[PDB]
Amino acid sequence: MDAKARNCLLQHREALEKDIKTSYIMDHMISDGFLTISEEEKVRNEPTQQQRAAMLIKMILKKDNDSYVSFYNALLHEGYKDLAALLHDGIPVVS
Amino acid sequence: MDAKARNCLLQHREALEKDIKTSYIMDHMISDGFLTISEEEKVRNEPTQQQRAAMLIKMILKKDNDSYVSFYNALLHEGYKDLAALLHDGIPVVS
Amino acid sequence: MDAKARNCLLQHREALEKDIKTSYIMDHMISDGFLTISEEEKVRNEPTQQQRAAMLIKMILKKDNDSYVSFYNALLHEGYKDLAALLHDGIPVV
Amino acid sequence: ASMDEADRRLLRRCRLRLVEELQVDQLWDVLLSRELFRPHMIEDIQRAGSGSRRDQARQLIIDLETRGSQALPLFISCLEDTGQDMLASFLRTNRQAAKLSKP
Amino acid sequence: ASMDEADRRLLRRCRLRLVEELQVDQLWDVLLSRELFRPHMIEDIQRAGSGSRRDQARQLIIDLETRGSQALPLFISCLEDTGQDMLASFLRTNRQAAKLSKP
Amino acid sequence: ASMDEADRRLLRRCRLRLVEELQVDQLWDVLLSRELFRPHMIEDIQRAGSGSRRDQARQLIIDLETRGSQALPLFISCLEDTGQDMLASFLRTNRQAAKLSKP
Repeated sequence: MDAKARNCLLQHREALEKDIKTSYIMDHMISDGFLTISEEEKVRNEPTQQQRAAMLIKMILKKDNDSYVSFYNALLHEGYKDLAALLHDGIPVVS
Repeated sequence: MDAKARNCLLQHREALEKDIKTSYIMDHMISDGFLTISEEEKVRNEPTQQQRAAMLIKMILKKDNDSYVSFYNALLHEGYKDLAALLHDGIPVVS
Repeated sequence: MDAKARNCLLQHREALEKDIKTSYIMDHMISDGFLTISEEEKVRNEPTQQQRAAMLIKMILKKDNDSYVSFYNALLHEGYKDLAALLHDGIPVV
Repeated sequence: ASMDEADRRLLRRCRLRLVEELQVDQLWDVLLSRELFRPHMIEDIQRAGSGSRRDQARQLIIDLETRGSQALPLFISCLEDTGQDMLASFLRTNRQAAKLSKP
Repeated sequence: ASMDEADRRLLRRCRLRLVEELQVDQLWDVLLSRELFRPHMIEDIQRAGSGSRRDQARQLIIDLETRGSQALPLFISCLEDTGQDMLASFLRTNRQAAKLSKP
Repeated sequence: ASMDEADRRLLRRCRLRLVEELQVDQLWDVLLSRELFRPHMIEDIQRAGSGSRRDQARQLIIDLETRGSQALPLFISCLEDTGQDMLASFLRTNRQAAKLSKP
């Protein structure tokens, strides 16, 4: 994705990894279409929560803009209002 | 194993690897006695369903016809009916 | 290492190779001192259990008497009573 | 004949709606009697996650992809059997829609 | 005096039966109190695979082969201690049938 | 900025007790805060062996040998502020005794 967005995610990485429950978010992103069954497997294949979060973000970093937006919308639909707000500035300008 | 069988198995290797779960199949193949504890351990060490299936088939390709048939019936008993149908045409007949 | 010490090792290398779990043994052998992190790494990096066992044994053979003793003691501490007994009549006194 | 890409894609797309609406409370027996899984597999799908309905449903539709070509409509039939006519009709009409459009 | 190949063959041929019927729940304590395994070995076996009864059982009868000559009879005794009489009777019947049949 | 041979000797001499009694659950965050391990290395510690707390501990005390001459005090402190008091006291005592014993 755009370097700006990547920078935003990296700017709030530790902030995300402490609060995010991967299950619901990954449900959303899979529904949107920016997360495969394999990737979901290798994320869910982690024993603790923070590890799953870490892996998930680590994967999103390699993806594109629409992935970032899907992730933001996931955060926003699942009650993570302030984290979504944290990612709001990094949302790629549309065209 | 025979050329026809080996060719069949290769020709359907990826179709197999996308679906099958080694945990289920290997029990049957262990019971039949065409799969060893060591080989089972080598498969189980793999970090993915796909990779485990791949290692399993890699093991089986270096084996005889009986091992192929064991793998086939293992698929059959565990509900993998379609894949069994796929491997069926290349089953070494008895004269 | 010694005469019938190592000869006893070769006498029953099959059972040892196909039974023991190097993970549990190497901890004792490390804590006793007759094994190193490098050798432990060399053994830990093997695909199968029996290969780890075989590597470990290969390394044991090159070592000396007190190493044999510590190997015995590891086997005994970990509950490999049969194998330990099978190794008993091969302990030097040097 | 493994499950075609249209079906897997259809399961992944409405994954949310499935892990939300799907009642698994009665599904198991029908899943067994229509030969989608075997008992120990059902045990696995039930133990998955925390054991909540959502986690169970999720693991179910995740594992469903591996059960062959006709695994999806068979599944739909199960939904029809447990009185989930609504969700079933949704999935069925959407699959029928998907099949009638290509490339 | 390692575990003989007849016993190993026995544990392998009846793998399905074991992993299907075995009740590992009350079995752990008994396994320890007969010194078949050290405690950490038990806790290692308990977390094998998904942690399901089936997986635990599998790893149990796999690692059992390394415990010595009388590992199998001891294990059967464990099965009898926990009240799993059908399975234990099966194992004794086939072990005796096997060792009397040789050659 | 390289660990002494004596400290290595200590981490190997008490390899068993460490592997037995180390609690690595609340340890990660402090380990990263106290800057004892790099995140890459911790990431490898967690994934060593089978994920078993045992072998995680093993790989931890193995990787501890490549963290300088201040590794043991910092680690012991990490033990302290995570409520692992007795282990800390044991390591501290044995270490000081080891220092004092060699002229």
